[PDB]
Amino acid sequence: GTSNRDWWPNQLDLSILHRHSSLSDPMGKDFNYAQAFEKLDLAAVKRDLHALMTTSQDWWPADFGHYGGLFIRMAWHSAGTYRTADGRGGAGEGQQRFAPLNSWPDNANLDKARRLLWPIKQKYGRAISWADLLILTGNVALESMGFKTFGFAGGRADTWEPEDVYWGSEKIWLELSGGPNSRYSGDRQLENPLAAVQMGLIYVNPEGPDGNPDPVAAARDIRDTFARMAMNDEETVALIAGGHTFGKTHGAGPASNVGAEPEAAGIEAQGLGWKSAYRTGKGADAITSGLEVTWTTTPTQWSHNFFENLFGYEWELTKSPAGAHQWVAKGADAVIPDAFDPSKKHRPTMLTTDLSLRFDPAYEKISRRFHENPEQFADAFARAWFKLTHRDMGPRARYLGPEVPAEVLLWQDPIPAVDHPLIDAADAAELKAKVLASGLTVSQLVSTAWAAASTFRGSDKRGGANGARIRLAPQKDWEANQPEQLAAVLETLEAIRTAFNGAQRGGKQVSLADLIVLAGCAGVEQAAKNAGHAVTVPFAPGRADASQEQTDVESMAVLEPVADGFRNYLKGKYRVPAEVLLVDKAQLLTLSAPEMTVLLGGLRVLGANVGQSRHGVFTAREQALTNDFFVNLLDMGTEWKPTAADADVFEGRDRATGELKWTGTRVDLVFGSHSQLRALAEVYGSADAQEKFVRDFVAVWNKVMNLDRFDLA
Amino acid sequence: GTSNRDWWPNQLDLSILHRHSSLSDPMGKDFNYAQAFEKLDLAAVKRDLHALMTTSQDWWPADFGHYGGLFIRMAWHSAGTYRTADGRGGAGEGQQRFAPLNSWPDNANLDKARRLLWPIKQKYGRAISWADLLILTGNVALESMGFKTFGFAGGRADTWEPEDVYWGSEKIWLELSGGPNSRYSGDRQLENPLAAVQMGLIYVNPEGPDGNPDPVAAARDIRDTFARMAMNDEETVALIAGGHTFGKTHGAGPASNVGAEPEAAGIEAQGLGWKSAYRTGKGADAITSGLEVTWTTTPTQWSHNFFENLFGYEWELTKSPAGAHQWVAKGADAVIPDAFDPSKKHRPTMLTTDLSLRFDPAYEKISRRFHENPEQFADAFARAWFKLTHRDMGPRARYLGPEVPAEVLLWQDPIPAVDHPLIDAADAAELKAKVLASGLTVSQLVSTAWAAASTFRGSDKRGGANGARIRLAPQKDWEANQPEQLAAVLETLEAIRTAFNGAQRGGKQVSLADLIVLAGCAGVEQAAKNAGHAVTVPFAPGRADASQEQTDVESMAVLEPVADGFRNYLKGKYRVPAEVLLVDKAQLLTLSAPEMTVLLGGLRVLGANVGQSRHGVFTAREQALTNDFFVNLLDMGTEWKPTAADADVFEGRDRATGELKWTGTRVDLVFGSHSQLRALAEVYGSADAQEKFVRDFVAVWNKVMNLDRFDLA
Ligand code: HEM
Ligand code: HEM
Ligand code: NA
Ligand code: NA
Ligand SMILES: [O]
Ligand SMILES: [O]
Repeated sequence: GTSNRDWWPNQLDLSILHRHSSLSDPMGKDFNYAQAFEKLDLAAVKRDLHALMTTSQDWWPADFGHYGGLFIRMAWHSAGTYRTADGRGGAGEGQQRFAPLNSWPDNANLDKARRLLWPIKQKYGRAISWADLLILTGNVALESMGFKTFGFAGGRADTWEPEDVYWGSEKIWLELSGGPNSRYSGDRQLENPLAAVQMGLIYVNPEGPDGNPDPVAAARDIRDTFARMAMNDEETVALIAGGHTFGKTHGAGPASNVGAEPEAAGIEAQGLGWKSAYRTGKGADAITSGLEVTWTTTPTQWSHNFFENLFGYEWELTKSPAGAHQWVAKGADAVIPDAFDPSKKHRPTMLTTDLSLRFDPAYEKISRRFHENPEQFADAFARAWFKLTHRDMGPRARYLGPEVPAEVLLWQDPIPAVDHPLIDAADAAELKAKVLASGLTVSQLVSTAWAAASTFRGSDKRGGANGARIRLAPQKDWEANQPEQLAAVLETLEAIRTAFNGAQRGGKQVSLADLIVLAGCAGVEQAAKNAGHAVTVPFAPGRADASQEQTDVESMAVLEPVADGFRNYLKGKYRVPAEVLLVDKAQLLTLSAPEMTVLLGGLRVLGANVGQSRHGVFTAREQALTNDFFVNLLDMGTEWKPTAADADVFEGRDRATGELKWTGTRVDLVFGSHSQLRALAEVYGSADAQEKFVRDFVAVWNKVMNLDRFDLA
Repeated sequence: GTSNRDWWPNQLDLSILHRHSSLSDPMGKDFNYAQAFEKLDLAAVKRDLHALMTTSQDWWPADFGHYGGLFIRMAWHSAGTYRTADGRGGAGEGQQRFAPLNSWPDNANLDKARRLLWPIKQKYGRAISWADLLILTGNVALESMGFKTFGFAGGRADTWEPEDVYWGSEKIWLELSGGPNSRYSGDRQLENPLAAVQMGLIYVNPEGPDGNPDPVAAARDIRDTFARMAMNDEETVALIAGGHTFGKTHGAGPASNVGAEPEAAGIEAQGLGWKSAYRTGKGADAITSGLEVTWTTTPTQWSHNFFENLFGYEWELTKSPAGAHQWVAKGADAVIPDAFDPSKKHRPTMLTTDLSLRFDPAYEKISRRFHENPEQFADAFARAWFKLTHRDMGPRARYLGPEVPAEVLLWQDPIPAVDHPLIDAADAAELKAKVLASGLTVSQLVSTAWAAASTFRGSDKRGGANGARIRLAPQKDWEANQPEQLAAVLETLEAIRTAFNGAQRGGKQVSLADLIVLAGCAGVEQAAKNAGHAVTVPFAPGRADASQEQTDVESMAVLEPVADGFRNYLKGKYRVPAEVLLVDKAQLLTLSAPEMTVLLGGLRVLGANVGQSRHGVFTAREQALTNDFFVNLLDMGTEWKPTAADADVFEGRDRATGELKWTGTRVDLVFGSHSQLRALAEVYGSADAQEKFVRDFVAVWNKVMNLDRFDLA
């Protein structure tokens, strides 16, 4: 059947904003996963998982009688899709069970791992999500084999359809770099937001870059991809050596024996894939990656044998039975156990990417230190495993259960506890009036609050106005935040705050994070008043102010907006049209198309544009909250044309006189062009819509202000 | 960006079930269009529409100073996508304003018509939908030009995204038949459910079949397509001749002058398309279809000139200025007015498809009768225009406003008014006990009520249990309804009914339509009791029984299910896989994926399969309402394979012994295979889910029983 996407493959796709509807969710609209999880007997689930580890099923027999290595890989892949550039991917939504991830070649045979967990899932039901269970099972695997984990938090709610993620443009699984849709350009520069070297890989190619088995070159790819998954050199070494202390790879015969991935398999496979014609097709004959490596002499026990082997031998390039490049220890004895036959032993083996840990000079130093001090290795691996598996969970307030680590980690963007009484509704009114009396304008107040709250992204639940990090490096200096303007507003607000807090009794005080939000609320109320409408904008206190010392400046860099349609802002010239980037930002903010539309139209007439640009400011009463953007956009008395100087900027002229009325960007005009957006704009531009426009704007403003408020969840 | 659809183009698309979510809708979830419409000043809207007729805008000047013809085509095209096969298309959701229909070639320049209506739409706001306004505008155009319409009902709610409709598989706009994705095969057989001869056309090619200008062959295409839009020969002749009494076609220069359709145009076009480089690009120079024909000597007034010209001249094949085939009156004088220049006149002209009305022998007789008896022509056209434009609105109960015709028409599948007291809750309890005491089984009761209620489709709101048409021709003889078994059940129910009604006072009685549904409710209650659960199933009385003479048997044929996954039924072997047909059926029933899942799993264990097939009956306690379907489907102790005798039937065998445990179809197993459906099945197959399964089943059962109950809306 030919679809709109086929006919108009470059029109904008709004369906990404309408996922996660209550229609697709089988739980009641009242279901609260956190409440279900808080009643789970987590100890009982772990005891069941522990027993599973050594209870082999004949449809996928356990290597060495222990599934631990398989489940560690499963949990690591569940997490290992994460990209810091947009916060997409990660373990937090259990997306490994859906397309495309369930059928990525790097996820081959993890369908079996997930199926092994069905009986436990079935037992505990809605009290443990698949997303939590995946991670939990990796923890229990590690515990069962003698490794002390750093802790575990539940609270990843299950999702019910695939997330819309850009995974790259290649039309061929695992395509080598340099094709017509190459994700690389220049000197092996990986395109943002990607974090893997080939379509369908988690990070890197275990044979080496584009298959070339050079551990030094491979180390470059490791370092770049891991950095794009928020991991530094020490964390990267600890993760790879830690993981590869367990289990084995599977490459017992030629890859041409392996059939269709799960999404392409026949219905009778019941969601499983990669059925293999090679001998029994499983167990001793398994083929997964094609490589056939077992790293340590005790694959079912934590040890420091990975580094003893890496540094204790020299390595020879060889081929697996499927033809994949891999390395064997020169002159070694057969000291590694076989996974099924107690009478057979094998020489130590390694992947090209394992050897990177020795042959890259900066990794070598860390690997040596971990080899000489295995307790340092164990602690680094525990911390990194925690980080990896929790990186997209959001604020610590979302962490559930009895195993949450008490240590506050800098990577969590921590928010201090509030230890004083909060402002009440009368105090909020007094502060709104003091803010308005200071002479801060609607434009300044709205722009400042927008800048602080709009860093939130629902992908990894980082950002938001909680913390007041807008006053800190690096947010205070982002160009989108207008650093000089911002500084003058913050200075005025900080004086109001000091005066209010100094006049209190009882220990009551207001955070600057709260005041910034409240002040933006006053700005929206005043704008409504300027239009003749009396509204109260909701406000919930309880944010706290984080310090510079509790803020990782480098980690914060990925939250910088380089494109923010809501402020008509674009930091440079990009390959992706600006309207596409608007919808991308709307999705990260968790907005629907109607919400996006209302919010944009309002922000335009409130003076939220960076630099005071007049683009899209289609009103003669700026700083009044009206539906003028829509009424003027939709007026067929104006004709629009792109400018000579800039094809991305348009002039609206009176059709009859030729007089210049307005200018706008693609971001503005899309609302008059795209057939679904223009239908939304028509609702808000109708004669009966001014009260609705104000109400719906106040509601979406409040939603944005509260995106990070999981303390009130 | 490579997507799941790109990698796995034949996996099933469930997003079709999650359209129309409140996410995409800018109105509140409380908005009720009927209530808004009931307050509209319809008379005021019409007076604005009358004024618009002759208010020419320079950007698309009105032919003859009057936009009536353009708006008549606009309304006709809005209605003219309707297919009786699935009830999809039609004017009832205003989908002409969205992709792909807004950009179909046959809708060229109707973007101008719709934009001329924006100021009216803006003025009245939510109180008149675009869907209603399109049709109203065509009515006002006809009235303005002298033709009295039969009536008008409001109540078409606007929609906010494109409908998922199969419009054919061709990848080229307007591709001629016989290509790699031909919609024709055999002796000019058009594939179901399609109702147009080429991709992007409303019905037929105005030059003739595949462009060949043979009016007799064209007539065959006219008759087949119009039949597939619910129109017989008399209605077809009346519509074509009635429509082409007005206005003109547009073909002033070569088609190569015409630019991108709206969905491909630049953002500056602000939703419009087909910008033309030919001279002024508009008015006297307009190019729409490429034909250049004006049918009557008074194109802005109702007349009897269409048939005077059709019969009064002989016709010669010629070409338009764009090179399109059309016909000119041999030896005629220049009697037709020009649209713009009072000093020019033209010879009468006709399309190939116009001449079909004379050269097809059956149309000739109708056309002659209409020529000789123009009052008959007028009344037929008024009735047919009403039908065309309201065909998809559903029962009469949905018709709003002061212009609804009082005459009840056969095509509306009318339901008699209820004129007696309805049964109350005590009476319902008494009838359910009598039903259960009769000896009717859970299987019979459930299967019968399912058969009655599940004929509903939300596409055109035909079907459902209202009317008791299951006891009439042709429903009582459909294979899917198990005619013999059905007859036995109905005989028992009719006896119950007779006895209950004979015992009443005060004129109370129960319809058989109600009793069918109520008896199905009793069967569901009984099934829950068989499983140990105490469940009351909601029931709403008020259905009435329609007569045979109120049931057009040929019109009812298109509701016959040839595939109904919910009864594991397929009438033959089809090119579309059965699981695709299930989701299609779920969409017509208005079900979400979780609803579809729960419903199907319950029906299987209640004995709703046609022929008492064991396919998918994964329980040892049939006729008990349990979640056994899910628990057994998801059991990894069973391995499934297709049978030797039939690749569409699967055997599930114990993995350890090889013993046969179950059989299933593709419809059954998809719930175990599709990664989103299996995630749903997992929720209902969990240990905590038995009570939820029962409750969610009763809710969806009730939903289906009430799909046609617009009397209670
Ligand atoms: C450069 C990064 C990495 C590369 C290229 C890589 C590559 C691979 C490959 C190719 C396999 C074999 C799959 C098969 O045939 O079954 C595998 C296995 C494994 N990986 Fe990694 N890996 C990397 C990092 C990680 C990390 C960070 C972890 C966990 C912390 C991990 C844990 C494991 C485990 C436990 C297995 C064994 C699975 C089994 O016993 O079934 N790896 N790895
Ligand atoms: C065999 C069926 C039909 C064919 C092939 C057909 C074809 C066409 C074409 C090709 C045009 C010219 C488009 C343009 O260049 O502007 C047109 C115009 C029109 N048709 Fe039809 N038509 C059909 C049936 C109908 C019916 C059922 C109605 C209404 C009841 C209708 C009413 C109109 C009117 C009013 C116009 C004039 C538009 C104007 O003045 O701008 N037609 N038709
Ligand atoms: Na994420
Ligand atoms: Na329809
Ligand atoms: O891995
Ligand atoms: O038409």
